[PDB]
Amino acid sequence: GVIGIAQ
Amino acid sequence: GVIGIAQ
Amino acid sequence: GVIGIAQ
Amino acid sequence: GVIGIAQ
Amino acid sequence: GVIGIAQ
Amino acid sequence: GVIGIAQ
Amino acid sequence: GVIGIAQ
Amino acid sequence: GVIGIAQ
Amino acid sequence: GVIGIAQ
Amino acid sequence: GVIGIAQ
Repeated sequence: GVIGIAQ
Repeated sequence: GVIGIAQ
Repeated sequence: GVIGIAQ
Repeated sequence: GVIGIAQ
Repeated sequence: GVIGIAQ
Repeated sequence: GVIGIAQ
Repeated sequence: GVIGIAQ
Repeated sequence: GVIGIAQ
Repeated sequence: GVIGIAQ
Repeated sequence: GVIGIAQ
């Protein structure tokens, strides 16, 4: 799977 | 699956 | 599945 | 899988 | 797998 | 605010 | 804020 | 803020 | 802030 | 801040 987080 | 979070 | 969250 | 985090 | 973190 | 998701 | 996801 | 993800 | 991920 | 990842 894929987890991506932009802050 | 895919989880993506933009802040 | 897909979860996407834009803030 | 893939985890990517941008701050 | 792949973990990448940009600060 | 608060967002919570249970699958 | 708070985001929490359980799979 | 807080982001937490359980798989 | 806090980011925590359990797989 | 704090980033923690358990695999």
